[PDB]
Amino acid sequence: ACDYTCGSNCYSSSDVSTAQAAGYQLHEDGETVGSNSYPHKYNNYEGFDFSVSSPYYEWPILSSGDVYSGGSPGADRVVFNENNQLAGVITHTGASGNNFVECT
Ligand SMILES: Nc1nc2c(ncn2[C@@H]2O[C@H](CO)[C@@H](O)[C@@H]2OP(=O)(O)O)c(=O)[nH]1
Ligand code: NA
Ligand code: NA
Repeated sequence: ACDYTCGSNCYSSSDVSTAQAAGYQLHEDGETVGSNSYPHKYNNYEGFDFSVSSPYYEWPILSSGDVYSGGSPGADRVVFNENNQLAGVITHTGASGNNFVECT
């Protein structure tokens, strides 16, 4: 039962909660991991209608169930704000160029 579906990936919100929590922790600390330095600001160039207030930050969500720990970010991301609220779940899967679509 998919709370969020990114392409073929099935995410529950515990799955989300867990990804989120780690990214949020590193955001707060002023540190990043990976060659892409996650977490980092998500601009919302795509213009998604998130309810949550900005600034937004993106952190990879792993199809593997595993919390991102520095390798490939994959195509999926968790977006959260400074108050640590979940903004949405987006993915490169299904989007053209280097844009993102929302996970459903
Ligand atoms: N598609 C997309 N990429 C973003 C967004 N915010 C930040 N980024 C991207 O994240 C990377 C690290 O900041 C950059 O390649 C890229 O931004 P740029 O196009 O602005 O350079 C956004 O809202 N959408
Ligand atoms: Na730093
Ligand atoms: Na392409």
